[PDB]
Amino acid sequence: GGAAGGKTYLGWWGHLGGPKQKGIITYSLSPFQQRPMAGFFKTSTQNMFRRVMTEGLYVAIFGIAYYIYCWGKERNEFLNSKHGRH
Amino acid sequence: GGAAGGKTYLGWWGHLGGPKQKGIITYSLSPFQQRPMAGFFKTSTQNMFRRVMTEGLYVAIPFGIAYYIYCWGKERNEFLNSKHGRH
Amino acid sequence: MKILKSNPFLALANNYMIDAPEPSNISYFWNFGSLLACVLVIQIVIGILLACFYIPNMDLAFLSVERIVRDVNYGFLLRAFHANGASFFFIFLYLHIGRGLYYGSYKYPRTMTWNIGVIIFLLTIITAFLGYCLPANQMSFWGATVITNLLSAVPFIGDDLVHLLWGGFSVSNPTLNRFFSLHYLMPFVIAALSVMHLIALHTNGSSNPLGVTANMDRIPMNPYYLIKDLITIFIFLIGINYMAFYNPYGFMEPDCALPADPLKTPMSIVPEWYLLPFYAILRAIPNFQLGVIAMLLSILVLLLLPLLDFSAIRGNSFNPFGKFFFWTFVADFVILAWIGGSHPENVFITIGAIATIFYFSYFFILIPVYTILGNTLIDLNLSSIKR
Amino acid sequence: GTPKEEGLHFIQHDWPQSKVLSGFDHASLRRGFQVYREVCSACHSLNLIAWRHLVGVTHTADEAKQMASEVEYEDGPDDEGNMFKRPGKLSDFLPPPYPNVEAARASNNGAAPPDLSCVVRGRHGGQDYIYSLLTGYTEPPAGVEVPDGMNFNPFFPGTQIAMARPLFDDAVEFEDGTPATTAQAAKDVVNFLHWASEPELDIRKKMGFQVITVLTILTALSMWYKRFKWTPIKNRKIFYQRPIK
Amino acid sequence: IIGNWDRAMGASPHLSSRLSTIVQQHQLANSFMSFSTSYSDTGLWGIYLVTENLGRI
Amino acid sequence: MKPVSLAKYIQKSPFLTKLLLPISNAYVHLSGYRKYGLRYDDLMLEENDDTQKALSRLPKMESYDRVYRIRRAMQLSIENKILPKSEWTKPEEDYHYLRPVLAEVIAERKEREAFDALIVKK
Amino acid sequence: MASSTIYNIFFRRNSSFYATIFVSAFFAKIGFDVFTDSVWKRANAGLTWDEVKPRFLNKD
Ligand SMILES: COC1=C(OC)C(=O)C(C/C=C(/C)CC/C=C(\C)CC/C=C(\C)CC/C=C(\C)CC/C=C(\C)CC/C=C(\C)CC/C=C(/C)CC/C=C(\C)CC/C=C(\C)CCC=C(C)C)=C(C)C1=O
Ligand SMILES: CCCCCCCCCCCCCCCC(=O)OC[C@H](COP(=O)([O-])OCC[N+](C)(C)C)OC(=O)CCCCCCCCCCCCCCC
Ligand SMILES: CCCCCCCCCCCCCCCC(=O)OC[C@H](COP(=O)([O-])OCC[N+](C)(C)C)OC(=O)CCCCCCCCCCCCCCC
Ligand SMILES: CCCCCCCCCCCCCCCC(=O)OC[C@H](COP(=O)(O)OCCN)OC(=O)CCCCCCCCCCCCCCC
Ligand code: HEC
Ligand code: HEM
Ligand code: HEM
Repeated sequence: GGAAGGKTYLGWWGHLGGPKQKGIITYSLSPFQQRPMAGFFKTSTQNMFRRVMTEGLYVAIFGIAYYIYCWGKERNEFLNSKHGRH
Repeated sequence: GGAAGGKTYLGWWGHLGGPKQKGIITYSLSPFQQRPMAGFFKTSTQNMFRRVMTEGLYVAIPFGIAYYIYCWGKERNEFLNSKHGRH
Repeated sequence: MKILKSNPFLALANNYMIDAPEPSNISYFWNFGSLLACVLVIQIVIGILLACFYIPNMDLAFLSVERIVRDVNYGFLLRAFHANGASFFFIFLYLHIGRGLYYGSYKYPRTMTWNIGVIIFLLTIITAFLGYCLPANQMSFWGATVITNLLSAVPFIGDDLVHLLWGGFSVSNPTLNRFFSLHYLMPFVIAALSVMHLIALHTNGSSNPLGVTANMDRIPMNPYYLIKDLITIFIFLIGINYMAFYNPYGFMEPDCALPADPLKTPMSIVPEWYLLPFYAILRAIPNFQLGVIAMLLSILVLLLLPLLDFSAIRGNSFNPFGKFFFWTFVADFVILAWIGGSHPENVFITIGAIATIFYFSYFFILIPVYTILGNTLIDLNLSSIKR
Repeated sequence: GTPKEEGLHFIQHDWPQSKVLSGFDHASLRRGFQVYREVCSACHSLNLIAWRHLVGVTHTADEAKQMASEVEYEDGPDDEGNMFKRPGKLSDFLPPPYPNVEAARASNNGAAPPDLSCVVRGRHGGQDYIYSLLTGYTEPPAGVEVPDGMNFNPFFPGTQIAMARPLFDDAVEFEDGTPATTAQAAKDVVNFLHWASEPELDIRKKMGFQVITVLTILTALSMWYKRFKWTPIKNRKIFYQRPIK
Repeated sequence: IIGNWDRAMGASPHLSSRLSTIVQQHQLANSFMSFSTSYSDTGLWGIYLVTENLGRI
Repeated sequence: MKPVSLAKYIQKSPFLTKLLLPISNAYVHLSGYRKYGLRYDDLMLEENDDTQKALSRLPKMESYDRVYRIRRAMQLSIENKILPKSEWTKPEEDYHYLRPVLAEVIAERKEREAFDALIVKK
Repeated sequence: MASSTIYNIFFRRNSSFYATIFVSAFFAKIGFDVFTDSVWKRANAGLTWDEVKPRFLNKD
């Protein structure tokens, strides 16, 4: 109608631009039949434990930053004293 | 894209949504070969004269009546609040 | 055909808010854009309301603000909400930039969106300064005097630009008038650029944490992602209401409740907290022109990212080096902010210089090297598996 | 820099306004207002608190009107110009003790007594710093000296403040009969100054509680509904039947 | 009431069911039929649609 | 432009390969895409002409298997879980099913990248 | 009876749904006002102006 646009990667429903699919079966259930908050605490606890175990060290070693903060603050306070100017 | 737009009456180039045409030959020249300011004064004068003689009274009557009542109203309103008007 | 797909304006609404394919596994870090839009709307409304009681002049701005605080009906809510929302804006902006940086969203085909976002960030930073310089307290006066003097670093027409911006020879009535006039206009330009941001993004869609194509599985935005954003909205509301009703002057320094005395120089001349790292970068270099050049580059370097990532993978989900170095850079950023906030003492100068060096090294040396190393290691291990 | 030029750190206290739900102790507010009027209004200025700001907080309408009728103000031109005087009203600010900054500087050596309307919020420390400043006038230590007109106070930045010890024992006689000492009067006047800084504390703290409660309930409900609606996606089953040619 | 429809029907445009009217007017689908399969203590009640106008399902 | 991995340079010296093999094994274990069952070649970007052409020159079974793998990975990522320790991608199945086709396409494109620059030396 | 009547009355048409929402909001506002007023009044015991009036006013 309007014009033929450029080359994109989304299209719309039907022609989404994906590859040809074959032999895929998908099931589900109505939201009014499933019980919400079922298998929540167990799954959440297990996932949190796994995430803490695996990506923990990538963040923990905020480790030297706090130490350099503390050392810098302490040394700066010490140098601004009576015995620091000797 | 898609998005399945609605229905209009314009379209675009190539498919303008008009009836099918047939046997309509059209000729035109180049702007660098033709001459501007050629026959402008004569055609413009004739068109202006024809338009004045044709439309004419359509504008002449209401504006004239409005101006007449404007002048009469101003004159009468000036007279009435004067000395002799109130009496 | 239904009405929502036929009428022009309803189709415009539907194509962006109701029916729009999205990746089906985007995490909770994809909601910050809606929070940004809500905060911007709140700022626009609150500023429009506040402009009805503010007189932009040297001898009346502070008294007008005080009258707003203690005489206008529910004026404390207005002022506290404006200030706290302006503070939260930069927090959400930093989180948005972090999300865009961690998952490698600057790569094609979303470079134009990245550039538009960078421009929006610069405009927002400029808008923040004029907004905070309006009350004409001690820090506003002195910080404006210091910052607007940086325009003298340009070669030729050096102090002429400063005089033109000041509208005189010092911070006085005309510059406050200029700042109030400009602070009203910039948010509308920001909104227009946000519309451009969204229209540029919509042509290709959002990414996903995995980093692979999401064309195989998609769900419409209307029922699912319009309810996943409500939790974030309510959480942001509960965060901002506590600040507005129990600690309104939270991020606010003690020196911001006094009249602007042009004779007593304060002990420390610092800007608001969200602009501290750039101030530290500026103060790190002993030279003057180099300081402003580095300050500009610290924000302009985000445009060089797409041509600096030599990685076959798109993101840091499956990049062991990237996960480490990203948090290292975040810690360095926090250290830079802390150093910029405090006094320019003995050891702090060295710490700030080292932090600035690391900040400018991370974008220019570390990224290509570790991307190349990861690619090489993975390729070598895969090649040496059959034999 | 050096702590001598930075001032010793203030002392932390506990006040009724610090609690999450508590507001202001109004008897202390009235005592502090009396102390300010009778000991402070000679040199400092509070030209941001009107007489009508006190009715309902520390005084009633009749008491406030009677108190305000004593002072005198200028009341514009009349007939053939001229500048006359009138008795005070219920909508006038507290009378400043000095006309302009120059007179204030001239009277008190060369120091300008700062305005006290927003001094609690404009100092690093809050109520604690002011209270520790008022009750911190000690004899100078060994090796230090004080020039004439300069007093020693460690809490003041630089340990030299040009303000002679303002509060002394039994300076005021409180209406309720509280034994007026330096510490009690200092605490009461600090409370009154803090009220003068932010006079809307009670209402703000009152509405904040209800807002927080409503927001918490809404947040919990929103989380539950999000958990409910997203079920047909988080609980899918995908089976791959291999497409044998 | 719901009725059946098919594009090959001789009198497809003139059927007196609104669904048939809309589907034929907009060429939405090829055909559809209604069924009320019943059992001893249960049953089904629905429709069966076949189409090739992909994108307007 | 494009990834510039230099494994070919390293493989010339067997000393470096023998030294670096354990580090590469540890790095590939640490990257952790096998926990989702994906192959390494599913993570490369497909948004240019070369990759979009290469994906059209794959055998049908390979394309269907890739579609299933990506769908399963997305479904796993929706609910924040990983495959059990028995269904992880084994090293035997982690081969290069996309590199040769992309290399062929790039070679064809590079082939043309020369006739236009042709000059006559006389 | 049971839970069918509740659906039939309130959550059957959109109009009844909205009317119930608005009436419930109108009453919930008053309920929360009363609750917060009671909580605030019990929070401040002996440190309000109306409470401390008989310690200053009467002895004029
Ligand atoms: C698929 O992926 C994507 C998603 O992600 C996954 C998405 O999420 C989204 C979808 C969601 C978004 C993020 C999109 C939204 C974001 C934007 C488009 C950002 C742009 C934001 C704006 C343009 C802000 C606009 C705000 C404005 C205009 C503020 C103005 C407010 C008012 C006019 C009303 C308030 C009243 C005020 C301030 C005046 C004071 C109040 C009074 C009562 C006094 C005034 C009274 C009068 C003057 C009386 C006379 C009035 C008249 C007659 C005039 C009319 C009335 C007026 C007041 C004008 C998209 C697109 C997507 O791609
Ligand atoms: C005050 C702020 C909110 C003010 C109110 C804000 C909400 C305003 C209405 C919501 C937004 C407008 C509706 C948008 C969707 C729509 O168009 O519905 C119209 C439907 C028919 O739409 P359809 O499903 O596409 O079917 C027609 C398809 N044909 C046959 C044409 C091919 O036809 C219908 O059945 C209903 C038609 C009603 C049209 C809107 C009327 C305006 C609202 C009247 C007031 C309602 C009461 C309000 C009480 C609060
Ligand atoms: C400019 C006018 C504003 C706009 C003011 C009017 C617009 C309200 C904003 C939210 C709009 C949400 C639209 C959701 C679609 C919808 O309208 O469906 C109605 C739903 C229930 O729909 P249902 O889940 O499908 O169940 C109905 C079952 N039937 C009866 C059909 C058999 O029922 C609901 O959605 C109830 C939602 C809450 C309605 C109470 C009013 C609260 C919003 C007004 C006050 C807050 C305003 C916030 C503004 C930022
Ligand atoms: C801060 C203020 C925010 C608004 C305040 C809360 C508004 C009311 C929320 C309480 C009721 C929610 C409806 C329950 C579900 C329902 O009933 O309908 C379900 C509909 C989907 O329709 P469906 O057909 O699939 O439903 C199934 C069959 N009927 O989901 C919704 O509509 C979600 C409503 C949330 C409103 C939008 C929130 C997100 C805002 C994004 C901001 C984007 C930028 C904006 C820039 C200005
Ligand atoms: C005894 C009469 C009296 C005089 C004279 C007086 N004040 Fe002050 N005074 C203050 C506060 C608070 C400051 C601010 C100190 C600072 O800025 O560090 C101050 C500071 C001053 C200063 C400025 C000192 C400087 O170095 O700038 C002067 C001058 C001054 N007061 C004069 C609270 C009080 C209080 C308590 C209500 C009373 C009573 C008081 N003052 C009574 C008096
Ligand atoms: C992104 C948008 C905006 C941002 C980031 C912003 C930021 C700020 C900031 C930080 C202040 C300082 C307040 C303080 O220090 O107490 C301020 C003040 C002010 N702003 Fe905005 N603002 C925005 C939009 C607007 C708009 C749209 C208007 C007018 C329509 C406006 C009008 C004002 C006024 C009048 C003040 C002075 C009032 C005061 O300081 O109390 N602002 N702004
Ligand atoms: C008012 C300011 C802004 C608004 C309203 C806005 C709006 C949005 C929204 C709603 C999204 C979708 C959520 C998401 O994908 O994360 C988005 C995505 C994005 N934004 Fe912003 N944004 C703003 C600021 C910025 C800034 C400052 C930057 C960069 C410096 C930026 C860069 C991006 C990028 C790259 C994406 C795509 C992320 C992806 O597709 O994975 N935006 N923008």
